[PDB]
Amino acid sequence: SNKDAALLEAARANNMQEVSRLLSEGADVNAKHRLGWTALMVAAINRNNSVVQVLLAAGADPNLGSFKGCTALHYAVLADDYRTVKELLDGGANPLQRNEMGHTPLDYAREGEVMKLLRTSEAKYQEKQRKREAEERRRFPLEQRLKEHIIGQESAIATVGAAIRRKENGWYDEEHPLVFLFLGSSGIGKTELAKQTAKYMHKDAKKGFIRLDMSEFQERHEVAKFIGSPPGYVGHEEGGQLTKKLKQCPNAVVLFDEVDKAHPDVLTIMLQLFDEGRLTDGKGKTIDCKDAIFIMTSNVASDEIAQHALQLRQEALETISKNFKENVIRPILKAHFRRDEFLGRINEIVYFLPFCHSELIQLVNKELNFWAKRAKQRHNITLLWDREVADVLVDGYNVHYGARSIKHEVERRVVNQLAAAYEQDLLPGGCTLRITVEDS
Amino acid sequence: SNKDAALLEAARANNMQEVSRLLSEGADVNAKHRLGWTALMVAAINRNNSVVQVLLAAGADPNLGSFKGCTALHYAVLADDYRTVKELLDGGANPLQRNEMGHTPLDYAREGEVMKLLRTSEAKYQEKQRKREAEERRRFPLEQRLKEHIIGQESAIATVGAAIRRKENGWYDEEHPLVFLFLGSSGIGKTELAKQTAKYMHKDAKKGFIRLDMSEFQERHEVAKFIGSPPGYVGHEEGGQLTKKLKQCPNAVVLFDEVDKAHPDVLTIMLQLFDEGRLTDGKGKTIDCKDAIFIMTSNVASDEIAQHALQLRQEALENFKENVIRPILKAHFRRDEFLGRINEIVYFLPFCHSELIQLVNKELNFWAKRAKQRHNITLLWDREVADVLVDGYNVHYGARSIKHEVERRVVNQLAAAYEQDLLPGGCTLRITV
Amino acid sequence: SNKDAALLEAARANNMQEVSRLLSEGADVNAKHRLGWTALMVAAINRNNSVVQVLLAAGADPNLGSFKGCTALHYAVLADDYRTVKELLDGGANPLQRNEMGHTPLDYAREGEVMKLLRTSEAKYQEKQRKREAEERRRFPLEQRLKEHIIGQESAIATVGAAIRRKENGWYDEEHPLVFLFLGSSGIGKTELAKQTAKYMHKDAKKGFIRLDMSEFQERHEVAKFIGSPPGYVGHEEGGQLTKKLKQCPNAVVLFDEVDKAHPDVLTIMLQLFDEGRLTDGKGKTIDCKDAIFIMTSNVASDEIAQHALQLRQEALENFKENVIRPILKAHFRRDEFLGRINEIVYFLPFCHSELIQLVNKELNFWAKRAKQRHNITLLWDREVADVLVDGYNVHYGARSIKHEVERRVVNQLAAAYEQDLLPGGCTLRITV
Ligand SMILES: Nc1ncnc2c1ncn2[C@@H]1O[C@H](COP(=O)(O)OP(=O)(O)OP(O)(O)=S)[C@@H](O)[C@H]1O
Ligand SMILES: Nc1ncnc2c1ncn2[C@@H]1O[C@H](COP(=O)(O)OP(=O)(O)O)[C@@H](O)[C@H]1O
Ligand SMILES: [Mg+2]
Repeated sequence: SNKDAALLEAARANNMQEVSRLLSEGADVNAKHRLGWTALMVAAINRNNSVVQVLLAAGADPNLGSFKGCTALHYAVLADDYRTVKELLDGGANPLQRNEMGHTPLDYAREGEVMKLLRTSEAKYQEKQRKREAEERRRFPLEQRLKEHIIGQESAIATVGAAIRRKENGWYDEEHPLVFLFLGSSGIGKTELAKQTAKYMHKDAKKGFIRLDMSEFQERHEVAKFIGSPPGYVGHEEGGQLTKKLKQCPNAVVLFDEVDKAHPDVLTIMLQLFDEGRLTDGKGKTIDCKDAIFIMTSNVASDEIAQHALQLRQEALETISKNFKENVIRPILKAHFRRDEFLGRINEIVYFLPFCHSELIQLVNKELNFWAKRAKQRHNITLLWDREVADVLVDGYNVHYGARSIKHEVERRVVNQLAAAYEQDLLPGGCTLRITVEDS
Repeated sequence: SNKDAALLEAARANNMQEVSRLLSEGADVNAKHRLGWTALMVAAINRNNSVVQVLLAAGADPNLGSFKGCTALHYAVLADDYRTVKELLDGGANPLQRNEMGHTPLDYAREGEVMKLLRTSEAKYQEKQRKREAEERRRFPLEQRLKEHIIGQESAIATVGAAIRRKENGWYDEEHPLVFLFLGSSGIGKTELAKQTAKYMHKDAKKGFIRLDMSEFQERHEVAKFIGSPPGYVGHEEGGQLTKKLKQCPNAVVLFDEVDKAHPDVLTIMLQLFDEGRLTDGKGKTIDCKDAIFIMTSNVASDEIAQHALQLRQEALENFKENVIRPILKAHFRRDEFLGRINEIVYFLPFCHSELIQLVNKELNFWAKRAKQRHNITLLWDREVADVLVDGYNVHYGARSIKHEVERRVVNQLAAAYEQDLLPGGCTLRITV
Repeated sequence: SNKDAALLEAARANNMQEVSRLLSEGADVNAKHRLGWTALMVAAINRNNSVVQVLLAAGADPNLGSFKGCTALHYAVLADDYRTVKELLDGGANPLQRNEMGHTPLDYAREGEVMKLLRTSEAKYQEKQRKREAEERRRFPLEQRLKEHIIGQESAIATVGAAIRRKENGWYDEEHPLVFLFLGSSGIGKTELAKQTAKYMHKDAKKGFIRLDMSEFQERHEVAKFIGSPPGYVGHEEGGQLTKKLKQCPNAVVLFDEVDKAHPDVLTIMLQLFDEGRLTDGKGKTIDCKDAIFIMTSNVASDEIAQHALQLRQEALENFKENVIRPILKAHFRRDEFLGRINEIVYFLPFCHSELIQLVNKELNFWAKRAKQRHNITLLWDREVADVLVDGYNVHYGARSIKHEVERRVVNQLAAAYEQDLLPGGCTLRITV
């Protein structure tokens, strides 16, 4: 504890020797004084450029929070010393950091070298971040990330990626959220695509992905879950759940899984959300989510979508459907979703088509790779197969389930055999299996 | 208040006599000083090994939470004293516990004895966890207990054991919960089998088993009873039966009795739950049930199984390609989702004569061993009277029916004799009726 | 604190004047010193027999808890003063109570009169226990006990007595809760039998009785009353109506006064009462009901007995047990859970002419003795007046009909006569109609 006080006193007195001795002895570089200032901070206010430099080289943090709450950069600007401001900025100081009073390094000092340094640091940071992010996106676009997991559905991936890129590059109106409606048969990756998109946007934030299941909303009064009860009713003080989640992460990705299962008057609450990204809870607080992304998944027109997809498979063949027939898909949606204004607010309608033979083979290969890696990681068993296995597994495909049919087929026909053999201790650790078309 | 302050001062001053006197008087061992540290904490920072020893022996907690938020172990490490750290760890201190600033004892530990001791404690905890897992794996197979407590239903026992073992050994996507559909006549061990399974996995916890009878869930408004009402509606505070119980034990075993009677909108929530393993209560709290086990029971095809009896009376009385059960079930549900998601289908067969006499022998043995008027024990039941008790065939009502049968002409006579003081020392049950 | 310290010092020094002054001033007789010894304790260890006497006369407790945890009896016995030990025991001190170290006063006692006195007190306690056991044994036959205050319903009384004996004698599924369903019209002794049973079984005052009207329990009141509004719910009435009383008497006789009016939610939560009991309280407490007695009642089956009268006319007076198995009850209350778990069903028969006239006679006797100027009571033609009263036979809602008959045809006439000053003494009755 004495080391921190000694370092603070040395920094206040501009004692280079004492500051260096304390730092080399393990003294807290960001030591805090009882008055609320640190060694780097009091060095900054006292125009101790050398002390500030040595403290920064020792690991001083200039962004740590009357001048109460003013950081090291704030005090450097207060002294109107440009050398200290430049050194702190080179050390990672934020030129726009704020104190308890809200003052910033860009306000304390008069126009001059300090302002120039702060502005240049801010501009260079912003430009570097912009260029780096753009280059990263170019190098590894969203489409490749989705293709890592999603198989087929090229049109849907292209549409979603185009919309997302248009949003990220700033070429989007901020007055209206972006809304998607995923349509297609069951078990073809709609909610999977939504999950992948949410992960891409908010990879390191669970709060960034808000999931709803509209099976849990199959009656009119279920709207009270979204915004909570009005004043004087049970649960009022709680407030809306969806409103809470949106307030936590305004730019999150909201997924209304199986929206078709909602009562139609539950969708009415979505009008303001989809138009202006505005929603009011039971307490009257209004949530602004203009930059959020809304995804709705349903299979309302599944049969018609499959029939259309046959168009590609109806070709004389001597892949991409124009799908102007959406004019006759609209009546189905209107019949289910009874309000035209609801559909009008949807930016894009994404159609997922049934898998082709090659896509089915790819799915089977994906499943067998997953199982092989699981076996290697768990029991250290190598697992291998040929075309005959993929084709035999595909032959058991069911249209009504898609990827789920493939999963069940692989599990039943192959995984059961691996489990039975393992339980019989016929699989020594490190051994290799070929599935030599093990059938019938 | 004076006792706590005196204990804190004595611990800070390494005064064994004062600390011992305060502990004997009844001073709080975990007393907290106004500066944020306890007596154990200050004894630790001051390298008061003996004070730490006496405090821990009296019940001091070293895991209680600049050095703000530092625990007793944190303070001992900060003092770089091996003795205090060792004593606190022996008292249950966690070497990886984080203070309010996110610094663990390992972080504060300088390389040397303290670091090695903290790593040794961490290794001890990890090895204890690994040994617990190894014992859990190596313990008796579930099928053993099933056979111990279940009579007959060998096919069901084998299927359930195989499924559970496969799940345990991997070989099963953990992203989706196991879903079982139990078919067959009622009162033949379905619920007993589920309880035993719940016993295998949660022998030490009753909460591991949950029941719902879908005779409660036959109309649209009963969906709100399943997962809670919306906020501002009747019963919102209750939050629904299913979620209220699952939130206590996500990896429990859930038994849905007579899913046939479930209203379609309830069938929709169950299928959603099975597919995802994810459910929201009415209060907005979400529950993850990926590793849970869901068991559905019904008698939709009980008659077909009983009459066909493709194993009972035909192959084994303890694949048959019972291909009619699939269309029978399809006729009763949304076959696309309902039957697609089911992981396994388990058949229960009616009891046989051998199973019935085994059950009667087990009931008579339960009555005989529990004879608290001990000296009348060895009231031995010969053989043929147990066969006559089986001859009161009540399989329609299930095993408990046979239990009642036995109790009637096996317990009433014992109670009458005892009340009459007629039969000290016990007797053979011999022949009656 | 000053009064407590002064009283403790006076007791230590055997200062009778100071002790009396402090006691008269309101000083805590059981004042406890910071070292763990009270005024009575220090008076006892110092052989201050007079101080102990005056403290006990003032309400000192000699059972108040290394001598840590030692009672005043322990200290008096340690001092080896016969008078002090005798005085403390006279106040209720237990000669076998253990201190925090597990040492009883007998262990501290030295050979002499102290041994004899402590053993005499222990023998007194043992004799009290044996006397209670003998009284409970003499309570049998419980059928006579009930008949002392009940008329008719011999079959139900005998059934209840036999069940009680079986459970006591180990001839019952004691692991499972004990539950009766009582069936018949209203006002035919159901509540009267439940109350008499509670009065007899429980020592006195029916402290262990718990009766509730399930008609007030609905979806808006189920948890708020049955479980009792738990914390965080609308209302804080934890326990509410049932489990607030079960906290004291786990083996309560608990009456539910109409399951026909009980809500499905409360009938489901009542499923906890069976299996193991352990019904959840609003405070979270659960009571093992394996020993409890539950008495559900209903009038929905009231016709099953009254419409026949064979269960009454053909029960060895001059029909069969479960003539029809749960005729209406299974369809109404979901026998699978609610009634399947009920151990026994008790029928209640319509009152006979002899029973009705006996009720009339007892009520008339009560009114006669209830008279303040009993000299005017002659009860001439009391039997004939009862014959007239029974004309309004109880066939509507129970014995309350006969009570109203008596009130109308007797009490009003007597009140009118008294108002007319026609009741000087030695007054006969009057035969109306
Ligand atoms: N196109 C796909 N490519 C690779 N995996 C897929 C694909 N589609 C689905 N899957 C996988 O198969 C499962 C199906 O999940 P979903 O994506 O959610 O199905 P779904 O289309 O969204 O439709 P529902 O809700 O049954 S209507 C997931 O396990 C996916 O991981
Ligand atoms: N070995 C056994 N086999 C079958 N049932 C048993 C066995 N032991 C006890 N039982 C009884 O079987 C019942 C188990 O639940 P059960 O009634 O058979 O399922 P369900 O009612 O849904 O058809 C219990 O009442 C239990 O007492
Ligand atoms: Mg989906």
